[PDB]
Amino acid sequence: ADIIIIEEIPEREGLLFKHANYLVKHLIALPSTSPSEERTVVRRYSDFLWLREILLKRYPFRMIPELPPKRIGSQNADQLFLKKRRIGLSRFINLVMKHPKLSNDDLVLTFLTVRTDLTSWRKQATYDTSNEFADKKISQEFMKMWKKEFAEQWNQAASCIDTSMELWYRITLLLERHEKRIMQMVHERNFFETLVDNFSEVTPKLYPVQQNDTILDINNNLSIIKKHLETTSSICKQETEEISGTLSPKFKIFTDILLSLRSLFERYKIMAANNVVELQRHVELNKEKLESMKGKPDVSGAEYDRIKKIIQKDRRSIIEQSNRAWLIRQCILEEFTIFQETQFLITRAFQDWAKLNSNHAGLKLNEWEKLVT
Amino acid sequence: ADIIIIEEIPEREGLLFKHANYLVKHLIALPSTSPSEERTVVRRYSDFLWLREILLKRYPFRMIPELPPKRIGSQNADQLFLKKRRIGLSRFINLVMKHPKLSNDDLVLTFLTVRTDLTSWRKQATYDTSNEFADKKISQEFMKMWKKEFAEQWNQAASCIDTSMELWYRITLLLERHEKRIMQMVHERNFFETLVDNFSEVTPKLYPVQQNDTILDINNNLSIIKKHLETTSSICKQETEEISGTLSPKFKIFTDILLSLRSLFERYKIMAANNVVELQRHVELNKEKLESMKGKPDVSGAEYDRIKKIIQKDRRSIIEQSNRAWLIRQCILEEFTIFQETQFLITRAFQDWAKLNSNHAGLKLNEWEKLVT
Amino acid sequence: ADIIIIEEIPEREGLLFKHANYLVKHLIALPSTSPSEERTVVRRYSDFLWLREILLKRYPFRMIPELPPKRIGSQNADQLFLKKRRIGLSRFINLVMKHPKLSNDDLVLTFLTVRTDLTSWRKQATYDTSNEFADKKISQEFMKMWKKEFAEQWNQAASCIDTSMELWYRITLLLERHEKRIMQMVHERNFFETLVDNFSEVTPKLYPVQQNDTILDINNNLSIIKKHLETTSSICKQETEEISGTLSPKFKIFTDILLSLRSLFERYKIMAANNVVELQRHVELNKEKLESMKGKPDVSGAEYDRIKKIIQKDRRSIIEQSNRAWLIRQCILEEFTIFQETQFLITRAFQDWAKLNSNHAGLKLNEWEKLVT
Amino acid sequence: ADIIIIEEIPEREGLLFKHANYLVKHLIALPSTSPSEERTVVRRYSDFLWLREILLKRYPFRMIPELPPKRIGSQNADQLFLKKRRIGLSRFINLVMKHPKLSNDDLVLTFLTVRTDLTSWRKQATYDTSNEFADKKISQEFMKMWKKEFAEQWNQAASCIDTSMELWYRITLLLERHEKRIMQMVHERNFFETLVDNFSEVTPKLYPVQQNDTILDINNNLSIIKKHLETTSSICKQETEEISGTLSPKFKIFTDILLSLRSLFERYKIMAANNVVELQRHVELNKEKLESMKGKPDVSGAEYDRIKKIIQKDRRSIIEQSNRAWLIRQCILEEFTIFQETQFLITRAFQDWAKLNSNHAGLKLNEWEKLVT
Repeated sequence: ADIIIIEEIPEREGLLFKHANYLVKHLIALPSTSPSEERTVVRRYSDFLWLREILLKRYPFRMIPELPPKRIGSQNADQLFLKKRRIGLSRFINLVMKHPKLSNDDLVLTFLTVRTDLTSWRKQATYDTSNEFADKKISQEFMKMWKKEFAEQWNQAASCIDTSMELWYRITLLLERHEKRIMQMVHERNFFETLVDNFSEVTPKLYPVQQNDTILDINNNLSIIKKHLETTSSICKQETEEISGTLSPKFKIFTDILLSLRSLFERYKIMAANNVVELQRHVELNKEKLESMKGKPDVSGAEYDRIKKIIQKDRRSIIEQSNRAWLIRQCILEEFTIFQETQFLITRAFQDWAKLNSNHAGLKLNEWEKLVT
Repeated sequence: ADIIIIEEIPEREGLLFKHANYLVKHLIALPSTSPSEERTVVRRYSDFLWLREILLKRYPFRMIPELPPKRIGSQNADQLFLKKRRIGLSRFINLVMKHPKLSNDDLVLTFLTVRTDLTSWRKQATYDTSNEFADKKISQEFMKMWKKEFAEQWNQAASCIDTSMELWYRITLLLERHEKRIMQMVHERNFFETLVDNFSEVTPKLYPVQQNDTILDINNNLSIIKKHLETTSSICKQETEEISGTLSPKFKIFTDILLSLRSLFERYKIMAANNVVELQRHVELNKEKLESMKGKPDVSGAEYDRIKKIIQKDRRSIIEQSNRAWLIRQCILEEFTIFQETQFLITRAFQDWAKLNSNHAGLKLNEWEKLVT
Repeated sequence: ADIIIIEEIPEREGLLFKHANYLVKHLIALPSTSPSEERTVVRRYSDFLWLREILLKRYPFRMIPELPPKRIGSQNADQLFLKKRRIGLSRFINLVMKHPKLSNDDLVLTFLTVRTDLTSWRKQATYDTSNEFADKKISQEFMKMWKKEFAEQWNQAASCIDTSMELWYRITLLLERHEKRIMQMVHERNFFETLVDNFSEVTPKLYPVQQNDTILDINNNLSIIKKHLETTSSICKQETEEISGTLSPKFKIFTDILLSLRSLFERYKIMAANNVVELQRHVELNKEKLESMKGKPDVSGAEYDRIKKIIQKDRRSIIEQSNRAWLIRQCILEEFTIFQETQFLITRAFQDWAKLNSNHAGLKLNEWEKLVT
Repeated sequence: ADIIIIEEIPEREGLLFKHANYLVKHLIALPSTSPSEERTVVRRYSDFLWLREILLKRYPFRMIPELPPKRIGSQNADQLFLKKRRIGLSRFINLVMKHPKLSNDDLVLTFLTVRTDLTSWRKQATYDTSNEFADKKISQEFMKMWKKEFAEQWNQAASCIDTSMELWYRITLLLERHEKRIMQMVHERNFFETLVDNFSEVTPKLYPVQQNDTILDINNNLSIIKKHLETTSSICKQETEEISGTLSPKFKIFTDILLSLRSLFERYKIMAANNVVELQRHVELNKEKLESMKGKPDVSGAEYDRIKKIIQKDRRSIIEQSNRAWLIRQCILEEFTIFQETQFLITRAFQDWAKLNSNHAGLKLNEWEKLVT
């Protein structure tokens, strides 16, 4: 559902700043709600915050996109830190969409197909039906690879992701810098046009006309050149806006899925820390229960009942933690899936990069050789 | 005589700074001294100062190139303000050479063909033989155009030259700026290569290999891209050094002949100010001598002899100033000649500009399309 | 235990980069290990990583300082991104120390008092004794304020902390910028000294001495001024290094405790999400068990035993989750404590700021008025 | 006659640019025209160009101020390159005024006391009465010092002036840079005020009020600090505008008299080049006339009359050139006078510099120590 979020509209512009109302333009192919012709919904940045928090509460250990930068920032006045917000926002929701469990979620579509305001929804909020997977499900192969190799597998990814996140950030930064470079270049290029026009006009005043005529030939060649520079600068700017504005998402989506897996491994490490403590209790109880086999020799109902309660609560504990451990690792793999899709995504990124650079260079070469005449 | 001045050598480098000894490499076609195979002479920046001052003293109202910036500047320590000095110096002397009267001058060739030091020359300095043209020469048409149109003609050039000097300076400045731009670009391009190499290396650590192999395909594509960027940056730098270093003189020579005509019109205005005062005396004496025709009625030998001395000295004065006025205007025209050569020089400048930009763009397009594969 | 970590030493410097060995200089007042005279221990950045991870595993919902930026960064070659690492590292450990539970922890002191390498420690790692607080402890007032006002209380802090984190970051950024400003200023100030010396030396060459002597008075006044500028620039640089280098931590510590509470509320929200799901199960089971009171009318041992297992496991569940909920909120308050210490810390920050600015301005005023003479 | 030229007015502002009409505000103490109460005259930049050219034509080898930068520049659109023009213009005319011969000139006062337009003046232009000093005047000591020491004296100044011109230019540049520095500083200072206000407002939201009250004390201290920064930034800006705007001329006047003596030595070298050629003819005729003393032995009226004409015209030539040589050197000295006034001018410059820096530092110290409370 490649949906677009453009024409963000707060209450009308002034000194102040308000939290814009974003038109969620449901360009729809997913049949959760049957694919509409189009059905816009007005929703806010606060609405998308509610959205993400609810996603986080319902679906743990699943891919989750970033947020747009904060609205309670120091000074978020001008339109830049709102345009970035809308482009990011589009990327964020649409990323939610390509992801499987979210595209199938109930919460998302209700967030999509709704015409009233947030409060009426709050009446039927009722996310109590939408919470943690407490159900035991039988893995076909209860031992596929979840610790034989996958443990070290994503243990290595845990660090490689921060490394590669810095890397890819620097890379798309470099592309943005190339773009601002070329925009400065077209600036001074039009300045150059101004100069060559003034120079054409001050060639006769400096080079006699009524005596020599070739000057007219040459300061008409310079008119050829001012027109060349006009066209060259225009197509520079065209490359800037079209090419780079539509190239940047092709890069940024990788960054966002990367830091989404960052968030994921953070949540995972700090919650599977519970299984860490539980395995430490595993060894602790192994030890205390092997020392327990003194036969319980003294006739003591107190010791009997106390350590019976101990072992029984610990037994239901170990079974529930094993249930939870497998139920976690499975979702880890479910996320590894679309991460291996991001794999091919980097391919798409670099190939589009080279292609559009080639288009730009081709037009520029054609312009140059055209000028040489 | 396209002579080159490279390998400027002061006493050896240290904290201090000395006035380098410039190897004047007489790549010679002018037969003043018969065209040598090559004959280097060691000469200093001070030597070229002596040169220019002597030229100025001997030949007034003739094209004269600039000097290199000052050696008694505030801080002229590092090699930049000496390399600019040597390139400028080459331009300055070689410009002296293409100019007719200088190429025919005696002073210049002696400055060229000499093997001793400056002092022995100072012994035979003897520039008393080389001074102002005091001789009357008969203009064929004593009225060609020297005031009917040429007066206003170069009166207009007097201002157009400062205008066009600023213009052309800005233009060649813009080219230098384009060059420094592209050098910064190749800087960050090699940084980009570093990044993509690190990214290739952290793709497997983040994208499983023993499971998925396509990652090897893609991070070998990125090796293709790092090699592309290596070649692209190398040829960027090649364009920088070769193209722009050998393009800049093609521009700067126009600037130097322009400010040479600037110097010329300065000297001319401030010395023909003498003819200005002389024409004011012309009208003053016209008036006083028409009032003089009272017949000199009183019998007075004092008044007779005094106003006779007046009229006779004023008569030799008016004839000598007319001699000088025509003898000046003629040299004005002699300079207008090579200025009308600079006319075609701007043509050469812009055409070479476009051509070498086209070469660069062509190589870059070939690199891009080669990469797309 | 205001301990210092200076003279970070990797294997010797070269092209490469290694993970320095940090001398933990136990300037000790805490008697966990009795206050030593001093006892340095060599430990690495990797060692401090092991440290922090272990802290995180053992003590949840407690103040925890940041890490230094990553060692697997893109290009961390030069010494800047290692000096920042050592200053940060000192701040990080020493912050661990002022915090109560950490200062009392067993893990930390062993990390401190140890002379062998990390591996021998790994033999006696034995952090199984050091894990999650599973014990029930009786809050004196089991209802102090943990939801009547404290819920909204830190709910508001949840957002105010990101706001104030941006703010305080900008503020200490501004101070660093002021410092770099003044360093650039002392740069051009010494350039100014160079200029005025050259100007003194070229005053006589331009202002006749053998005629006029007052020039000696004035170019000795300028010697007074060059000496003034020498002293002024020196004390500028002194203010830079001393004042700002020792002022910056006074600011940064607030930023680090702020983002420590950031990390805390992150962990807390995403783990108390478990209590969120548990309270949703609370309402769900309230509902299903009120619907359950059909008397269990049909004679069915299956339904009887199944819903008996349901209610019993849910009952032990609700008691364990209430135990955990209170056991969490208590640690929340324990952290609120030192946060209310950071309160006065901002006071210390601003007062030291103003004071050292005043010292600098005072010295500068004294220098100026001293110069006026 | 410290006259001021403010409220430059072209035809009203638009896209275009016109040559403003400058109100010459005759704050008059010189009685050439008796000191008026005040008498404004409207005059243009073109009018001042006519002025300077006329001065140059009438008075050679006398101090002459610069022009304002060119009006036919490439792009002189915005008001900066007109405000600099008006400040420069004021400096230029007022410098003309402090100079003796100009203050006594007839041309200047007519340029001052005039109410019609430039054309009516052009009717009575009549500068034929105002031209070169052709009169012989008897130097009391015909040998004061004009070559015994003054020759080398200003020969040395010829180069020292370009050196010191670069120096003093760099110096006043450095002051302008200090000013722009402090303006950027007050910019970020007011940004800092914005930050500390937002920080005060987000201290309670982050630091509990209903529990802890000291936060009110501290975020009222920060109100003290925001007011401090308000006042500090305001007085920073006051120092900027008042101090530096009124300090800069105190520096620039030295630069302008310096490059005025630059122009002077240029004119002098290139016109006394005539006396150079005349002294070369002096030695040439000494030689040819000593060789002439063959007695004129052959009976030849042709040779007799020809070399008699030679010697007689050369004799009147040598007497007229000696007249001119002394008449030049005298004006050289007349200019050396006010140059030795510029001597004390540099004193005034540096002393005012130090004083106003001291005022600024004093106010800033008072503000700081006031804040410490």
